[PDB]
Amino acid sequence: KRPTVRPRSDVTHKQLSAFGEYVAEILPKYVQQVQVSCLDELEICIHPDGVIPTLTFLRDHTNAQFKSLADLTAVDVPTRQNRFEIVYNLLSLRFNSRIRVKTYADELTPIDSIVSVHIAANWYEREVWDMFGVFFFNHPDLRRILTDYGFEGHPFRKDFPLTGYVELRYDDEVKRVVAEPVELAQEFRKFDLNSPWEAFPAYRQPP
Amino acid sequence: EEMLTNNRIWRNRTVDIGVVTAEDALNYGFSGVMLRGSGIQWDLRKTQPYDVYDQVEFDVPIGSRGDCYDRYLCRVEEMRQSLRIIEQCLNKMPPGEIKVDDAKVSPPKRAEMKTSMESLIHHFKLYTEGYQVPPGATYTAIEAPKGEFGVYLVSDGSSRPYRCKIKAPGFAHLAGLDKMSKGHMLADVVAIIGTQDIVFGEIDR
Amino acid sequence: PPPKLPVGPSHKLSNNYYCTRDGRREVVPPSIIMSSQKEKKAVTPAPPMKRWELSKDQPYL
Amino acid sequence: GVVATVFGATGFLGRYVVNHLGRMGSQVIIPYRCDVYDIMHLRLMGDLGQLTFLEWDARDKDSIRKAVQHSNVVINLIGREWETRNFDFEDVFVNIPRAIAQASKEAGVERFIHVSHLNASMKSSSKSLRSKAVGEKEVRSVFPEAIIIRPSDIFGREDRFLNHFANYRWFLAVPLVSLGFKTVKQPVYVADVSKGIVNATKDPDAVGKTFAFTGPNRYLLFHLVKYIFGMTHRTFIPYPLPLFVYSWIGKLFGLSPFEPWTTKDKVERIHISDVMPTDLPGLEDLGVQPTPLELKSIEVLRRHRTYRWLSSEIEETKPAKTVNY
Amino acid sequence: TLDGIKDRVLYVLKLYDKIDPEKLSVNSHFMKDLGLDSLDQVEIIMAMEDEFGFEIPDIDAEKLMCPQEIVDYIAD
Amino acid sequence: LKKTTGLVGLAVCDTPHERLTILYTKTLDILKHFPKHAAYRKYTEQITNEKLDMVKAEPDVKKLEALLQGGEVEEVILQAEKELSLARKMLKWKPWEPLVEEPPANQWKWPI
Amino acid sequence: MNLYTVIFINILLSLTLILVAFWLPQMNLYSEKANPYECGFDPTSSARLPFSMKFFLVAITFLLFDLEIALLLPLPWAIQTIKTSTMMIMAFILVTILSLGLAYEWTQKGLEWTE
Amino acid sequence: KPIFSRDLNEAKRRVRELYRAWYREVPNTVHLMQLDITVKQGRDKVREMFMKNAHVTDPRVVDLLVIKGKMELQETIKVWKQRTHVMRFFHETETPRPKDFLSKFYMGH
Amino acid sequence: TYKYVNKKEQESEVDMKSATDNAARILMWTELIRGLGMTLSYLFREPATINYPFEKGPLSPRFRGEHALRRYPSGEERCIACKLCEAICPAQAITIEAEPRADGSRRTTRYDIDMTKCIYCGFCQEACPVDAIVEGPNFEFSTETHEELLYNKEKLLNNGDKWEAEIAANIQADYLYR
Amino acid sequence: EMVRKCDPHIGLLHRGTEKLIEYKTYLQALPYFDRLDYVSMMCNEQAYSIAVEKLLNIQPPPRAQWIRVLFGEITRILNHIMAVTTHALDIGAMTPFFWMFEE
Ligand SMILES: NC(=O)C1=CN([C@@H]2O[C@H](COP(=O)(O)OP(=O)(O)OC[C@H]3O[C@@H](n4cnc5c(N)ncnc54)[C@H](OP(=O)(O)O)[C@@H]3O)[C@@H](O)[C@H]2O)C=CC1
Ligand code: SF4
Ligand code: SF4
Repeated sequence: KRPTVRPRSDVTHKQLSAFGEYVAEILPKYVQQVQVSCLDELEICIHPDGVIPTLTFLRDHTNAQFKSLADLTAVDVPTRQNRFEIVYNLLSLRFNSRIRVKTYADELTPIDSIVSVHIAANWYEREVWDMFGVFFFNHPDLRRILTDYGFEGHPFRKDFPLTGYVELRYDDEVKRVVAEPVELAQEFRKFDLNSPWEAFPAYRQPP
Repeated sequence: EEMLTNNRIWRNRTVDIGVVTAEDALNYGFSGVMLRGSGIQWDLRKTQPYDVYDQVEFDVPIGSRGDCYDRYLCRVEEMRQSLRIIEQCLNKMPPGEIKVDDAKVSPPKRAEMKTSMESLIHHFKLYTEGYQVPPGATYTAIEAPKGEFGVYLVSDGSSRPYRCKIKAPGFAHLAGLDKMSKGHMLADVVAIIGTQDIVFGEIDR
Repeated sequence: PPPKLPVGPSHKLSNNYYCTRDGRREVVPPSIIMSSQKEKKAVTPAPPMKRWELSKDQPYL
Repeated sequence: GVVATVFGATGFLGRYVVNHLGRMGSQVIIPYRCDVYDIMHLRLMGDLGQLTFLEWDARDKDSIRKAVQHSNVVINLIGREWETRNFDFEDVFVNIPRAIAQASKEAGVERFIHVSHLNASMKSSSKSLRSKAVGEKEVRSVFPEAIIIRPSDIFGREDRFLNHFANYRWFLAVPLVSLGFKTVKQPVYVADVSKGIVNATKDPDAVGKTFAFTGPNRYLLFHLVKYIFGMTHRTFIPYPLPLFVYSWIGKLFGLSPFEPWTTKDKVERIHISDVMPTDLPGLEDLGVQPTPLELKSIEVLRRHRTYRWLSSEIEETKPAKTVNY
Repeated sequence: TLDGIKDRVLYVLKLYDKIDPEKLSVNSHFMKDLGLDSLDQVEIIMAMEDEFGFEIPDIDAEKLMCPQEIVDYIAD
Repeated sequence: LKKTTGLVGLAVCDTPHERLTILYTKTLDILKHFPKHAAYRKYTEQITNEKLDMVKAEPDVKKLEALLQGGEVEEVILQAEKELSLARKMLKWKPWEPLVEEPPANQWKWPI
Repeated sequence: MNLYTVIFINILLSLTLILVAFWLPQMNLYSEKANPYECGFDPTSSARLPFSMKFFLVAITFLLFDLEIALLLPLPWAIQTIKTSTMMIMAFILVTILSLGLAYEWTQKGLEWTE
Repeated sequence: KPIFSRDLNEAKRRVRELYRAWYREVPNTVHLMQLDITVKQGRDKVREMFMKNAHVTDPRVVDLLVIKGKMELQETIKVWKQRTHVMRFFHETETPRPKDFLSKFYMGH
Repeated sequence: TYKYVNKKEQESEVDMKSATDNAARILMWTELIRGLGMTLSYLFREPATINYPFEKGPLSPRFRGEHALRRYPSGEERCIACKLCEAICPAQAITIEAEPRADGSRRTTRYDIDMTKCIYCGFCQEACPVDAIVEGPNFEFSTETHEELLYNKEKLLNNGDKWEAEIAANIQADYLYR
Repeated sequence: EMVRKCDPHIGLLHRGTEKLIEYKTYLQALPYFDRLDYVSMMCNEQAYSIAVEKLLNIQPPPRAQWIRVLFGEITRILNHIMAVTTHALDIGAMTPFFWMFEE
């Protein structure tokens, strides 16, 4: 049809909408929203209390064998009341399909670890805790994973400075690698590349 | 293959080392050769094809014992299947352009940039501010050589990505190293590390 | 030898308005199937995956 | 805005001086004669363009002028504990300091900082100390506002003091003159001395004065060596030995073509007792709080122990007895 | 031997350095009198455990505010 | 009798039909304890009844697998066990109840 | 004498090599260099801790087999005897006894390493 | 809502247990890692770090602090954290800046 | 479609000949001798190693090497202080300050590239509208000091003058693909 | 020599790529994906390109897609060479490494 536009199919969209209604009506106690994007990606937004029940169902149920935990992520949206949005991306090999499950958490409102459901989360949850500060209940071994051993802070938070507060160098006087406040020969340049004109009228938030 | 496949020393040093069952692989989140050497029939190139992979013929190797030896055979066979795909690519290469003819997304040819006002403006803006991506979120996965390489990308409508989580196939594999090393010696652990196929650039990000 | 590379589909001198071939402007927000702000037969996320076929090129290695 | 030329950087105290200058952020010029390999440890002590290494020779005065060309401060740490075949104590502690001072005066350096020794006296039994007194006089003659620093014994990781004493284990027993008694030592910490020099590079009141950098406590040589051997859990077998025999042993050890383990002058200075402050300013004038030997002896002496005693706490050793003379 | 218990307790309370030896007494509240803090009293309890070779749970330990209380507890 | 399943760690069952009937019957029996309007009860009963009817109709194992569309009969047995355990867990979770709590005002608004 | 001389010369050559190796190079000593090695991170425990042996049974079997070699080594002189029948019977019996011991350990799983 | 402790008293019990654990571990840490400090200095540092958070009043924040302190305690118990990582608690490379207005005026702004 | 890399073939193929062949394989080390034969075959082949200093590997016209700033044939410098190079540099290695030259021309007064910060990607030379900044074919510009790897405008211009013939040839060969 | 427990410690090559990418444009962030998995560079950047194309709702031309598949397969051969012949090297077989790194 149009060479430079992605070809879209409605069969997948209709199947995903049907399954979204299916899951929503099977778990009314936890499901707070359901949506299928124009990319055809079913997305179920749940209450944080329903994480373990939802994942156990989506893994064990015959009509939803989402047995592979492809991803466990957190997105930081500072404005909203609950800063962190926890995203589980799951794959069902029996039905050759993918689903996404979302919940929310705050710096002081932990989430239930799903290591019982999926063991793949054992390290993804550790990474989320290390980089965002989201705590997880009933985790076998929750601790830092990616950051330095004595590192203080949660880098992936948007309020964290890009270059942090500390840096390392070797100090001959003490014969060690010492941590000191960061000083840069040239500071990071934050180019303002935002135009005044809106590019997409379809995403115009009402005034 | 003449050097390694049938060598009794290699067979003793790899066979039955780090055996992983299909269910444990799925539940630990293994992908690619780690799944396929344990009997699971999965391969994104076949099941969720991307680009023109649906236009080429190849066979997905499958293991039976789920050990280091089966995974090594799987990789050696995947190399041959990649040759098989490469032949078809070399023979079917179509003629045409190479980047989407949409100067609001891909930069225009320099010859046009040096002649046309619209192309010059679009080149300037593409290499200064970049193209804006409409708001949304996607998860895209491919059968990368090490497994399923994924990207969960969140765009806030601007020209800079809001979030970009990288699903490195080795991150889930290295987590199962403790499981696979049970009942094995230090030399066996060394053998196990190679089969997982780990580059730490993707693991650490 | 020197190359002479071709042109893309949208190098027409006419009937080539960008509003027709614009891709980014056709993206629409996700469809809200169910929201808390506002007998049927059991279904699956997609038809069950077909079983694979043993290769004819060389089934056993 | 300080540009400082350190003339003895490639040494025990020069490295600390350069390190502290680099931390202060002042440009540093290191004139060296050693091999390029010997300055790699200084190489990383400063950010880009902060440190400038240039080759020099004491004989060639053009090199000295080049080194002191664009410098506001000139620190002179030149020295040596033995008389080289080409350079002796007179040259090392008088001729070279005088030449450096005169070149600095001619160039127009604002500050000149010369390091001598606490017991530097014209009547000292030690050749090195007697030469150091003359060097002080000549430096203050050719650069009348030159600051003079007179450290006591300096102890650190790369020192020739605590290491020197702990190395007596290779000779079974420790020979001492008068069995250590009748000899008072006041060792100072190398970091404290370096901080003092760097601070004097800018302290407005320091110009033209003479300082005496001495540690907080004074020990009898016997108790100090006993403490050293207690820290390096070794068997301390002290015994007396008259100074003439000690000087003969030093003469023997000073015949090596390389770096002598000990020397006549070295034993003389080991056994000459340190003086008292006596109205000289001291470190606290420049703002350095002297660090006691008890805190920093472990980091110097832990490498002289055997496996059995390698992981022993600082508090497992009885502190020495400090005199009040 | 309650007298021996009370002597060991006083020995440890005097070997502790934050307190004031002369003002230290068998009747001197750690918080109200001597001036000790919560953490200080925790260290005091740990020192008593060291001396008596005996453990103490936190629930029981939070109340041992005075040496007489300590010795009464050691009576156990 | 199958010499092997294709999957490592999954043994071949010699009584596939009997085992499948056992597990499906157990799932139906446990679902009998769910509230009548539980959508999970309704849908799981549908699925289990369909699969049990297929098992009853088909004696041959290969054609039974073809009908079941679940890979190997051993995989179908595994999925039946998983469904039974999930039903047991759901009977305590009680997810049919009304939404536990609504989100804040704009918790799912994107782009923000 | 011709053997003591050569052995002493070898010992002296090795000792001279050691002396040169230690007293020729320029040496710079500090604790960071002289510390033990472990892939760049400090060891978490001493190397003198017990280090379990999973082939202890095979070691104590090797002792007995070494004594069996001791018993078998005089065979070159033994075969020079006029009682060749007795010597053969004894050699065969000894070797078969050794084989039976090895086979019994093998079957009882003594040659397998402990886990 | 409670992360662990219902109230500040339970949170304080957890904090005091953590202080006991760190106080107990300091000697073993010094001995094993061959630090050039004294047990007195190590325990003083533990107290200083505990008191640096004495202003907190929220039980949830106290629970987070205790969890992260327990993590550091595990990291130190095990020798995952090396001597270079532990000696950073002492900041023996920092030259303190003054709080005097005139001193600040002289140096910088 | 799939294939079995290692699938059991049979567990009952018993004849004397097969048993004896397997015994000979085990006791005579047949595959080990085969591997030895492969290595022996490799010994007698011409080694692929090249005499590097006097014999270098191939390089395409697109090879991204040390940066350089070019001049027009008339000796004028192409750089016109666009700062597209600076804006696009992903690693922020470029730093430019420009002033209106005495001619009234738009020219740069300083143009510094931190070659220890550059990822050698070519975005600068593909975003430069006048082919001013290029990556020549030089891959041998290691130094003994860090500061030597902070290139300034004079260094870049000297590199351009030095490699002008080769840079021009590479651009001539490759520009039609651009 | 039996392994009773394994504790992998990573993060010794965590440079903060995900946070850095937030400060770049999509084109400026493309090269990070070459460096992610430094043995399958083109596969990584192809994954990133497919994600960005999905969000942009554009389709790369057929010749571009065929080139991408061809080089994805070349990259897979490269990566499998590295994997097989470094597994062999760690086991103790050295010569496959030298034979295959020519290719
Ligand atoms: N216990 C102590 O360490 C005490 C030291 N001092 C004084 O502090 C100063 C520093 O001595 P320290 O550095 O501690 O011990 P060093 O012996 O290490 O000082 C030697 C310095 O002098 C340089 N030097 C020696 N001879 C020559 C020469 N002929 N020409 C040029 N440079 C030369 C050396 O350079 P290279 O080594 O590269 O030749 C080195 O930089 C000396 O004056 C010393 O007396 C004061 C009190 C006690
Ligand atoms: S390098 Fe190129 S784009 Fe940048 S200022 Fe110079 S001419 Fe313009
Ligand atoms: S090659 Fe890339 S990283 Fe290097 S200076 Fe040019 S744009 Fe910057």
